[PDB]
Amino acid sequence: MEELSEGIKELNDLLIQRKKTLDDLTAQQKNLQDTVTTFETIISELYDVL
Amino acid sequence: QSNISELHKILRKKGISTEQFELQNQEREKLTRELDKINIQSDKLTSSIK
Repeated sequence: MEELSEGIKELNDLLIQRKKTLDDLTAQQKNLQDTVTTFETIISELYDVL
Repeated sequence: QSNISELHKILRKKGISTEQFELQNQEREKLTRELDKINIQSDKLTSSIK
């Protein structure tokens, strides 16, 4: 019965850490998507102007 | 009857009890499923970020 609670606590701690990591990854992915779309639209505008 | 007596002797030799294993087993399963979903999301986000 005690290993059950210990495992529950370990799962909760790992979930919290992985959730922080997931938030960081979401921020990085959103920044990457914004950068990619910015570069793509700049390239398209540059080619049209060319 | 001999086997029953031997089992009674064994039960006299050993104790052990159970009060809340089944109650928290469902909680452990839910926590494990949540952690699995979080880990899958984290791995997918990491691959997408790369």
